[PDB]
Amino acid sequence: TLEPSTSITLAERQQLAYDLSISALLGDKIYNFGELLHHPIMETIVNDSNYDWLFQLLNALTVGDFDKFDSLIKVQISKIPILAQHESFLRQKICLMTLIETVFVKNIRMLSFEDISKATHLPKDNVEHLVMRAISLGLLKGSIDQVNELVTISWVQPRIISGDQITKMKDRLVEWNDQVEKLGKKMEAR
Amino acid sequence: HEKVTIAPLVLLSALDHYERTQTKENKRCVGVILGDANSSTIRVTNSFALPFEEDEKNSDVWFLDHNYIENMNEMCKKINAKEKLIGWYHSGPKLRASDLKINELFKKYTQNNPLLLIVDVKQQGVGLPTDAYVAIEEKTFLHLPCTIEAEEAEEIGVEHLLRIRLTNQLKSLKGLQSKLKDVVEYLDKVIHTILGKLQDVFNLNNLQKALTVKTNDELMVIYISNLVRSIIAFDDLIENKIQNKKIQEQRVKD
Amino acid sequence: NDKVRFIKDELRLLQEPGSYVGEVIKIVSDKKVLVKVQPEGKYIVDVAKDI
Amino acid sequence: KNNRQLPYLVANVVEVVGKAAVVKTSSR
Amino acid sequence: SLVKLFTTNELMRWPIVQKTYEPVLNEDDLAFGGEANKHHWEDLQKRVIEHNLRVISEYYSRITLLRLNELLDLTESQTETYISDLVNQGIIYAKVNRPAKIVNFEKPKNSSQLLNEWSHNVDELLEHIETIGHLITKEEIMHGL
Amino acid sequence: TKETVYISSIALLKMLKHGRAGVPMEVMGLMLGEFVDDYTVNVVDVFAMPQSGTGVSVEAVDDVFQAKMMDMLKQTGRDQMVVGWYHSHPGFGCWLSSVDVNTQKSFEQLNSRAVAVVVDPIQSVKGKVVIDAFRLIDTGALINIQALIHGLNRHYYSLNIDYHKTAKETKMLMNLHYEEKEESNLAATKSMVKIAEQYSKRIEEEKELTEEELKTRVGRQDPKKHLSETADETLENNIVSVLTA
Amino acid sequence: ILDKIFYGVLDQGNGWLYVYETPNQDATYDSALELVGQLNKVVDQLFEKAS
Amino acid sequence: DKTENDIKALQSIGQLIGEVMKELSEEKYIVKASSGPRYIVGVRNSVDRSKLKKGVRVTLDITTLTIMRILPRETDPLVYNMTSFEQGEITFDGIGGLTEQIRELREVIELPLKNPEKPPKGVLLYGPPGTGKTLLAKAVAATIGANFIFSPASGIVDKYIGESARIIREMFAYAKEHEPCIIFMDEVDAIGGRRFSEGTSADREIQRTLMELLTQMDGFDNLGQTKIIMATNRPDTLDPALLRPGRLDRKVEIPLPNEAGRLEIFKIHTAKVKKTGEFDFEAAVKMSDGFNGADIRNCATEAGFFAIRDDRDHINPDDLMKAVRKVAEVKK
Amino acid sequence: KRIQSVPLVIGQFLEPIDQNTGIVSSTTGMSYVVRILSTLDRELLKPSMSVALHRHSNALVDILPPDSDSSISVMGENEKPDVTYADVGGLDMQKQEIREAVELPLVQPPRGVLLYGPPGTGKTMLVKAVANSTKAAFIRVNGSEFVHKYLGEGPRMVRDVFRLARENAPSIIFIDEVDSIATKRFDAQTGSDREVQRILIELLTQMDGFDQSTNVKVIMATNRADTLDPALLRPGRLDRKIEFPSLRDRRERRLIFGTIASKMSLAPEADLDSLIIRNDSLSGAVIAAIMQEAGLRAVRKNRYVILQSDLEEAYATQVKTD
Repeated sequence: TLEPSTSITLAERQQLAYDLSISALLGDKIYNFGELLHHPIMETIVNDSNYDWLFQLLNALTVGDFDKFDSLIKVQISKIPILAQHESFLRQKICLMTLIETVFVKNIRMLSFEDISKATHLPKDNVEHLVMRAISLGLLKGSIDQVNELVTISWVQPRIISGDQITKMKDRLVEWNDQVEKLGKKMEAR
Repeated sequence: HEKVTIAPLVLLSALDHYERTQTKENKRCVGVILGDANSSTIRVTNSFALPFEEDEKNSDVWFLDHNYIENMNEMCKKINAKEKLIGWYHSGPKLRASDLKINELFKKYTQNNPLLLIVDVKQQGVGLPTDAYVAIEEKTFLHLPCTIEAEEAEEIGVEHLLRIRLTNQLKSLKGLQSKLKDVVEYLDKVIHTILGKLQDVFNLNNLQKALTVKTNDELMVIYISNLVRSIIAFDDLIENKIQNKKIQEQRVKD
Repeated sequence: NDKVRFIKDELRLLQEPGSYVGEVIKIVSDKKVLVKVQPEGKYIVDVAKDI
Repeated sequence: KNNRQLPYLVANVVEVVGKAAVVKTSSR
Repeated sequence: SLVKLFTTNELMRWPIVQKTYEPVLNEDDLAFGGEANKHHWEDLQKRVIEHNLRVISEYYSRITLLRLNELLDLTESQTETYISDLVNQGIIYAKVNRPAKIVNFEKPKNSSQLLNEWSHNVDELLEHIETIGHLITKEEIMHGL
Repeated sequence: TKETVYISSIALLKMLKHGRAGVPMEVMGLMLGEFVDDYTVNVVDVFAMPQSGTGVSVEAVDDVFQAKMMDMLKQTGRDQMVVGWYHSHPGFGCWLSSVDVNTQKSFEQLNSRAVAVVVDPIQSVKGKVVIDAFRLIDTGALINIQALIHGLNRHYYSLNIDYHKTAKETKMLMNLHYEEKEESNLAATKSMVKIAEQYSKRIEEEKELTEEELKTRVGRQDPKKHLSETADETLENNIVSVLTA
Repeated sequence: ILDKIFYGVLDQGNGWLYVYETPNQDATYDSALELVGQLNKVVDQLFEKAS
Repeated sequence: DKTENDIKALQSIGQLIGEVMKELSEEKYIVKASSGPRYIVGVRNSVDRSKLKKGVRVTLDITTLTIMRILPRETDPLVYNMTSFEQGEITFDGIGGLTEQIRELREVIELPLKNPEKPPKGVLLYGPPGTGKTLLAKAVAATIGANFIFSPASGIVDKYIGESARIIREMFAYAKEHEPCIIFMDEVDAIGGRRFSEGTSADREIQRTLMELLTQMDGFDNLGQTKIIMATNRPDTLDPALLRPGRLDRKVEIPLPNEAGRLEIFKIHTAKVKKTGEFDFEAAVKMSDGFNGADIRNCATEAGFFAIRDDRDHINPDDLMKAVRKVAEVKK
Repeated sequence: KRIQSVPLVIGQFLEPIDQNTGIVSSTTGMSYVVRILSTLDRELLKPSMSVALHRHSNALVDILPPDSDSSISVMGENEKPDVTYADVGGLDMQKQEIREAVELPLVQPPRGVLLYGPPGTGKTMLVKAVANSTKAAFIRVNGSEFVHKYLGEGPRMVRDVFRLARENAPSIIFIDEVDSIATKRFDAQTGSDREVQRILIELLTQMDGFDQSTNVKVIMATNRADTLDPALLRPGRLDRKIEFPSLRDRRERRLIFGTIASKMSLAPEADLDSLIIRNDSLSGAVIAAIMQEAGLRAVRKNRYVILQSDLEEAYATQVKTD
């Protein structure tokens, strides 16, 4: 809303965008992961102080190492300790998105369960929850084959990223396409 | 939202306008478009060339009068009340930001935010030679899809024109072609959000499941009619010449 | 084509003003047959050239 | 333009939604 | 929050939440006659378990009776009951296999599915190719440049 | 006598649209075109006179609005000859009005010649067109001749209509029926939803035929007729779906 | 189950009621074989009828 | 703009009407033209082939000859042949002194509506009208919430078949659509009751009506919230088969106001007219002998003359006992 | 194909002149040489039909599968009636008697059956209950449906609905107090009496003039069989005479009582086996009435529990309505 307009001050800018970036963590969220960080809140905010963290939290939004942060933690963040949870939520979800984004590409779903889920480097008995929680994460679709140790999954995993299925895209999309013409040769032609 | 009908009657004369105006790529023949704009579907009844001037040597520089429409609508009204201004057209095929300005003129003249109309005066590629836009906001403008109505009255004289499956395939490439590039475009154009917006639905493929069998199972019966499809042939034309020739090849009396 | 034309042929016939069934009341030497149309009243009217 | 003829067939209203009316003519 | 706890319901929670809440919370003779809290607790026992099944329900294609009893914190029969309950309630799907000690959670998979699933797979592209498409050319042109 | 009328289908449909809705009234107004040498009745355009609450008349013609338009049309670059008269004649093959004639007749004055276009907007809608243009008199003829000099020319006396547009709008027309891919395969790959019917439809075919074949034991319904036309309609529609899978 | 009043089957070695469920298919070839029966007959007759 | 609207409204044109003579298929309609003969017609648009049914009022096309709109029906002069009024003028009490039918009816009429646990089949008013009798029917209607629908007798049988039913079945149709609806069938020996010889006077048209209600009442048409107040002065002039349950659940005597019945009705029906305390309250009531609820009001109104005549808007004893005598002079 | 199209008009097919030709009717009464379906042929062509006509091309577009509801004044239509029998308790023998009359002979011959007694009494319930159980397309009539003053339409659907019923065969034919149409002119009776002449004799002509294959029974509500004629009663036609008793043996009441108070919220005072002695020799309807008369009275007393009093209210008030 300010984006087009409204000249401001930095103490305004960062502190708000701090408080913003704070409120990201007092969001936390449907993750996020990545965000408006791209937008000129950064340098500007991060830089330093908690912005260091705040930025390193973007790292935590990727890294998801407790003690790359639970080291960092002072009161203000530990003031809401639930990021330790939220990071577990992160580490799951963080690991998840790409897994969801990438690992299967080949109609990505299964991710099922355990080692795959512990590939989040968050463990099986938490898989028994964090993984188990789905939209009890707020997100995951699908269900569980516990026996076979298999998630059923479906979407509600969006993202802003790029770079990848770009490639994979046209391949199949050329593939049928090509192999069309085989058929697509004479059908109406002949 | 209010996505709209299209009047071919428009479309036709529209190019006549373009034709009449001898508008060229330098130019876009512009004009009213008519209908009634209330519903979540808007109709295009008609449309009217607005005698106009366009200069993109200076973008905002261009000339038009409303007062056509003024006298126009009167008659239009006097012609029909249902004319009520839905928006306007131009040639196009594409936008030029001055459109925005131009758009807003009609805002005075329209109920809703009025309706832009692009036309491809060369009708070049595909479905529609046409786009219809409504402004927006970080501005917005947008294309809601649109299409023809009946207008069978149209469709009939239409019928006097013209005169199975492989096509259906054929577009298969098309979007994909651009698509990947369109990334690589924007990728290496800006090397936006909407691309990722696309990215998700992508996995919506390799999706296929033994539900595949159903297909197979289904396809079976599809073929069962086979022995029947030509069975009647199998039986029908074969035993047909045996009753006409024996009659005939032997007819042959005197 | 047998059908085709033939099929097409009917469409012609499928376009009619109509054929009035009518009640001939009589003729005169006028060669206008004096006829009451079934719902209508009488009309003394020429015939088909073949009748 | 519009007005008038001597006379019209008249008709009798039913509905007067709020803008709606049906009538039935003196030709029924 | 329990009402909220529903969507996430677990029933490792139960004795926890029991322990968690009873200032009046589980502990009500107050405007309710749980003389013991059973008329909450017991009644609520299933209640959570009951609802627990719901989110359980959704979250399972298949599960062991154990993993149930694991999560349910229940004996088989209890489970089985609660199974048979919503079984006999029909309010859920499952599989009873004690011999498996396993609940297939019963996907009713004959909907023929790829009727619509493929129709949706169509719808996908119908959405997708259509949604994804209409902006694309529009996109880089909407910017132009 | 064999005279070449040429219409902008725009103007045609424009009239139709105006005429289709014009019921009851005969729609009225200009007819924009020209005459290229002889025979040649060109139409670029036309338009409604606004409603006549006096109905179609030599009177109800207002040349104000035309000019208004014609100006704005001249402004549009839109300019033609007013070539005649086109109205919407519900259930009328017949002829429009001697009035309409006189109406025109007053007006074809303003030209070398004009038309009065018969339209039954009713009978137009049929999917084929219903229409005519009279201008009842000749020079001689294709040069008809006698009744004029013998006076007392009255009749229907149509002209011979035609029209032209282009392959241009033709596309834009045939554009009727992103697109196909979004529009086609995939957009109606919906079948399986009906497989039951698709079966049952095919299923039902069967019975109809044992029946049909039986009569073999006259005229149509014939034992070996609807058979194919029946079991042949469910054959294809059932194969197209395979393209998706 | 023996009366198909229910859908399931017995495990002996297991000692269980094994899973089972209701439907089979739609009568189609059923519907079909009728004709598949029907045709030749009249036709063979016809085929004969020519000979 | 206003005139412009009119100026525009003139663009707008009239739209043919039909009520579907039937639905062949979802689209396929026989709608005999509400102006004319039968036609094979389809839907058009904004068309619910669902709602579309035989008899369904629809706007039809001059050219396409199909639906130009689906229309809410009025099949019957709902205020004329039928006569419909939402509830009733007064509640039970004003005609109090008829109180016997004040309460008892409500518990057999208004309550079993709100107490669906039979529904009342019918309720048969009889006794002298306008004792509050006239008002009793509306007293029933007022308290319920239903639309009181007055049904006169003779006019419902036209000389034709089912016009009665048609008139009546719209009393079924509109009202059961418009329910809650009080139906009130006025003093019906004409189209109902025991007819002439029970032969054919057009009695067979009358028997029809008699049977129409029978086929509505002893037929499975219920009164869900649409209730039917039967009217007669004397009940025995009617079909005994009608008097049976399944048709009549109630047979309502409506006697005169008693002395106190008057007295109550009096200080209701009279004293509410502007009156003095000098206006002689019971001596009127005493001079009131067998006055109906209106003949009570005559104590007021016949003295409204003498009010007017004594230069009173407020009826005075001088006004009054002249009236009540005047009301008791011509009758008891 | 598209030659065909919807905005058509109605008429009545009269008669072919030849293939794709014939005289028909218009709803304008127009009858002219026109065309028809080249779709149909001969066996395909149907010799009298409500038909589909172009307006201008004015030719037969298609038949209309039979029209029904004209006047006449229609027919009874209860498609799957709502009434199960034994909803007036104790009619089993009689409901069997109907079954014996209809339900069995529908399956297995009487062309008509006579229900005799006050209807609406459960005797009309007899109709629907069996009409429900029979599940043949049900057609009620009133003897009061045809009173229309016309010398005219009348028997047409009485024929055609009857045929429509035999088009619906198995269907049902029923009549409410046919004794209404059973009265005919004994002399020159002027108005209103010439219909039943057509219409009574119609069925007489239709009973006596159609074969015995019973997909359809002609049923008639009778409290009064007198204005009928034995032409109806002619055997093979109206064979069965079923009499609504009432009357009542106690098992019936026991079943009647065990019918309504079954669904009727009662007060414990309410005692049907008290009434089984109280109630003897009455009419099941009234009995059923007394049942729900008490069904009303407690509700009229706002008693959500219907007493024996409420019953005795109903009962003793209705022991003699006098």
